[PDB]
Amino acid sequence: EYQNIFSQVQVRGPADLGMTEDVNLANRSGVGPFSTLLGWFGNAQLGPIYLGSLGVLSLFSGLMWFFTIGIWFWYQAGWNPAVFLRDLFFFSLEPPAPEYGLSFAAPLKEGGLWLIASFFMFVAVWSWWGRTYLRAQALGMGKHTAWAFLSAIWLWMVLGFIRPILMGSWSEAVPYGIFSHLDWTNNFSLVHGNLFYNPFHGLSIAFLFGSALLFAMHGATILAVSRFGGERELEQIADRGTAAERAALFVRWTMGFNATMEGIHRWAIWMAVLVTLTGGIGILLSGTVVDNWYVWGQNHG
Amino acid sequence: DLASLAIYSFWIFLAGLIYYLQTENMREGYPLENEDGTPAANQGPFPLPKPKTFILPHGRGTLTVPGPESEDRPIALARTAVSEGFPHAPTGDPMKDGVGPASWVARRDLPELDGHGHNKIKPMKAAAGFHVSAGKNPIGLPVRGCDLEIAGKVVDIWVDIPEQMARFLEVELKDGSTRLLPMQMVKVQSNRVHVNALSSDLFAGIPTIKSPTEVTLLEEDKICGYVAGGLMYAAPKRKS
Amino acid sequence: ALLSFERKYRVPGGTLVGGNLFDFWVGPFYVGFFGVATFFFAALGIILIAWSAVLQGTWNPQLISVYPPALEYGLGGAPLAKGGLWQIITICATGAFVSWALREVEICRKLGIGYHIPFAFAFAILAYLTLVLFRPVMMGAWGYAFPYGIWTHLDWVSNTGYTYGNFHYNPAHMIAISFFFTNALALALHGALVLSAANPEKGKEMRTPDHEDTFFRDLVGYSIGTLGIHRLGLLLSLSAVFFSALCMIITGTIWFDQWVDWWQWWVKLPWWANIPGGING
Ligand code: BCL
Ligand code: BCL
Ligand code: BCL
Ligand SMILES: CC[C@H]1c2cc3[nH]c4c(c3C)C(=O)[C@H](C(=O)OC)c4c3nc(cc4[nH]c(cc(n2)[C@@H]1C)c(C(C)=O)c4C)[C@@H](C)[C@@H]3CCC(=O)OC/C=C(\C)CCC[C@H](C)CCC[C@H](C)CCCC(C)C
Ligand SMILES: COC(C)(C)C/C=C/C(C)=C/C=C/C(C)=C/C=C/C(C)=C/C=C\C=C(C)\C=C\C=C(/C)CC/C=C(\C)CCC=C(C)C
Ligand SMILES: CCCCCCCCCCCC[N+](C)(C)[O-]
Ligand SMILES: CCCCCCCCCCCC[N+](C)(C)[O-]
Ligand SMILES: CCCCCCCCCCCC[N+](C)(C)[O-]
Ligand SMILES: [Cl-]
Ligand SMILES: [Fe+3]
Repeated sequence: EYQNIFSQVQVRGPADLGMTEDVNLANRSGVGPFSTLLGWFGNAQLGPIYLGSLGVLSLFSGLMWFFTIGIWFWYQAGWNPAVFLRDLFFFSLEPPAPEYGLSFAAPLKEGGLWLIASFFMFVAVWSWWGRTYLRAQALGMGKHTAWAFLSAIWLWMVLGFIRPILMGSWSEAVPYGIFSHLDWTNNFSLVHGNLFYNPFHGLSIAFLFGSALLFAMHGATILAVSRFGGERELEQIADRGTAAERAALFVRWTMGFNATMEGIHRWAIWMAVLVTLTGGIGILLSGTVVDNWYVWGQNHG
Repeated sequence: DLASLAIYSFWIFLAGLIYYLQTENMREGYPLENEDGTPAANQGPFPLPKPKTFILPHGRGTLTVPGPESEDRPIALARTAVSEGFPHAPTGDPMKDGVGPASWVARRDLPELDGHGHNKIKPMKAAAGFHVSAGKNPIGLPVRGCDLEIAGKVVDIWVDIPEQMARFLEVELKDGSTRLLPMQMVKVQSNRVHVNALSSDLFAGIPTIKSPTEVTLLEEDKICGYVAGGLMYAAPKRKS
Repeated sequence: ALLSFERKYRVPGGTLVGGNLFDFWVGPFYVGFFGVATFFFAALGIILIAWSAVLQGTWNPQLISVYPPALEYGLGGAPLAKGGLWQIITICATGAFVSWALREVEICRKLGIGYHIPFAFAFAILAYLTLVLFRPVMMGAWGYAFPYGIWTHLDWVSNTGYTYGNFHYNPAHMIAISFFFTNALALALHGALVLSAANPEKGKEMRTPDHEDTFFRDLVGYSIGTLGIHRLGLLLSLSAVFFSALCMIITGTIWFDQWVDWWQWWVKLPWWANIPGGING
């Protein structure tokens, strides 16, 4: 039996320059190479990519954020490359001390650099968001990717921006470091009386686990019916075939409810966006409204 | 307090969302029917959604769902019991008749088109610049059935031009005619393609396509349904 | 009742045990021999949980908790009231989960489709058995397993994790969290992409897979494609559960000290272990 996890044969044609629609073709690169390695799992073609004003702006910003953090890591390493390599996970770029409040007057070596890098990150991400919206506009597509992306931006905006402002100090924000952002997370829960009692944490965990259940089921199913062309989902929405019927009857005979080809993708987008949506509310309320989730849960509210 | 208000607000929102989601997944296959085809009395807790309309590209009209459902083909089955809930026996050849795991849906007798209006799937001999770039080229290999007998040889690969993947093997049978075999149901080996689903005598029965340079969405379903159905219906001829 | 298109698929056959004995439906539900087995194990487990509630003295769902035997029972049996019920219920739960997987195989055979779904479900059964069977056996007591209770199963997570310091430092935990995070991201993109094409700007015609591949290429420079995205979702989530089971099968068995201290192998590597400055010495 053949499972369809990897391809048995790879075929190749001329590079696909892609659909035009209202895209400004002046801003498409040349095609990259073809990857036979990628070709075993998915598509072999790399490129082209679209780079406009927002794309350069976002990419230059994001690099400046990355470099600002890495410059600081080199300073902590005394510019010794062996120290840099050894302690890479232990370096950390922390926010200003609580004393500086929400002020931008903190010295570079004691938080001001964190503010520079956060500013570059702020620009980088919001540019990228506008880019996901405008790439969809040019192709005539719905804005589902931009709105779903907004759900991740919300949790990120809550952690590094909105909650620090409501708390009144930048020190509440997350530091830039491998192990240090892990410590910050652990600390956050202890200080708020165990996040396991935050009902939004609990729902967030449900949607995260649920997202794994769902993609497992959806991907397994489409592979199970790929013998009937199942992965060609748009045409199966326009013109239901036996792949879509058998995928539905699996779900019906197994657990008793119905799933269309389009419908299953609405479950998919919502299961996923709900992770970070509920997550952001749980953080936003921590320390601003609720001091101790254990205490709060004892009055059930 | 404000956090209890937020968590009540959310549970109500989630109830509405689940409702919206359940009714969105009712846009195909409803209303429910009894096994004789008349509408079932109990159609469930949620109602049907207001219909939506897809504008299909390339001038192929619209689709509105939910909308009138018809199999648009005969179903050669019969009841095996006097009450609801039991299987329906084939009254003929389930593979010839297209029931059970051999089922096909009566889709459009048109080919799927790519974003430019050209046929999505083309045999490689007519797809300019397309070649096998990795893996074993199956073209020229003999095709073996589950009865370990040789039914034909591969004479082409039918490829998805926009997605650049192989979709069908085109097999020539001992009598000079060809059939399509789904890529997802063959095993390409060093010196043969092996087909588990079909025994060698069942290859002539694979449905045939009407023009040799294109395949319609209907023929794709008949071919794929037939080949998959051999897993159940050709088991009296499978060996290890 | 039946979906409008369903009758032609409700044929005899495909069963693994029983022949045509249990080859029937109840409403939408296929039954089969493993449908009956699932119902039997589930019914038995429920009764045993209600009995556990009687001995514990409460009926509140937020308070019911079935605990494993104490640590001193090792891997033996324990009296019902003090860990015996957990042991039987654990057997029942395994029966119900495995019967569920096998009933799915039966549904797959009738439908003529592949076996990917039950195969994927076996990874979740595997993570459960790591927690209640493999890890306790290797550590020598059922008591290292988790209790069946809405909130008490959460307490076990907190206590078990903090036994090793901040559990964030388990390197297999780190990898498992990445797959979980990447899975959710890929699920959002996959759902967003199909819907944005099925549901274009108002009054526009439905887009094509070409528009989907064009979009991802314009955005990040690469599109994995419509078959690859489903391969990816399967692999991402199966991987996440695999590394979850792994991160726990090694905790308390081959590594039992604080997980942060494991990382000193990197820091103490002989070429840089004594260069001064930085964070470490
Ligand atoms: C996975 C790693 C940890 C773990 C850590 C956590 C953490 C951390 C959290 C949960 C949460 C939950 N966990 Mg737990 N939990 C584990 C093992 C389990 C097992 C099991 C293996 O048998 C089960 C059945 C549950 C069940 C549950 C629910 C009470 C809750 C929501 C689950 C969910 O959405 O899943 C995703 C699945 C879906 C979206 C599909 C539908 C699943 C339904 C809702 C499950 C209902 C089960 C029911 C309440 C109990 C069944 C009882 C019998 C039928 C009588 N956990 C192990 C020990 N679990 C969250 C919570 O809120 O807890 C209070 C939470 O914060
Ligand atoms: C000791 C630790 C605490 C704890 C502390 C916290 C804290 C603190 C938080 C969570 C949060 C979460 N926790 Mg908890 N958590 C604990 C126990 C658990 C357990 C468990 C024991 O089994 C589980 C399963 C979870 C699960 C979860 C998730 C559901 C949730 C994060 C969602 C997400 O996708 O974030 C990952 C996604 C993001 C961070 C969004 C990022 C979006 C941005 C825009 C991306 C930009 C990328 C940038 C440009 C760089 C790019 C690089 C290159 C381009 C490649 N926690 C215990 C109780 N947990 C979060 C939450 O929402 O809580 C309510 C949170 O803040
Ligand atoms: C203080 C707590 C510690 C901690 C301690 C632990 C401990 C302890 C464990 C984990 C484990 C996990 N943690 Mg950790 N963890 C922490 C912080 C985090 C954070 C975070 C943002 O900080 C995240 C994202 C995670 C993430 C995760 C995952 C990698 C993993 C849980 C998934 C899993 O095993 O599924 C596997 C899925 C299952 C077990 C579910 C199986 C379902 C069964 C098969 C069928 C269910 C049927 C049901 C009964 C039917 C219901 C009835 C209906 C009516 C049908 N942890 C902190 C630092 N973490 C767990 C793990 O890896 O377990 C293997 C684990 O044991
Ligand atoms: C491997 C990837 C992810 C995955 C995948 C997955 N799950 C699956 C499938 C797949 C592919 C199915 O085919 C199957 C299904 O049919 O889903 C609709 C299933 C499913 N995954 C489910 C749940 C589930 N999956 C989870 C996780 C995951 N599922 C992984 C993250 C979780 C988590 C994260 O906690 C849960 C709770 C079910 C909805 C379903 C399996 C249903 C089933 O087995 O039914 C038979 C059992 C019963 C009817 C009840 C038996 C009752 C017992 C006898 C007594 C109770 C014992 C129990 C231990 C008590 C514990 C309660 C406390 C912890 C609170
Ligand atoms: C190879 O060496 C060189 C020097 C070449 C490059 C090296 C680079 C290295 C080593 C990079 C390392 C990077 C690391 C480890 C990054 C880790 C980042 C992590 C873990 C981040 C985690 C969370 C971050 C969050 C939540 C950030 C949120 C930020 C915001 C929401 C921005 C808010 C904006 C602020 C505060 C400023 C707003 C100000 C104005 C004026 C508008
Ligand atoms: C980091 C994105 C994932 C891989 C895509 C890399 C960029 C693709 C564009 C390559 C084309 C540029 N060039 C010079 C080859 O023409
Ligand atoms: C788990 C690995 C992730 C997949 C990434 C690409 C893997 C390449 C697989 C090649 C195998 C194909 N082959 C040679 C067996 O035919
Ligand atoms: C759209 C999918 C619906 C899944 C919702 C499942 C809810 C399970 C979690 C409820 C219990 C968590 N908590 C803490 C809020 O009680
Ligand atoms: Cl694996
Ligand atoms: Fe899909």
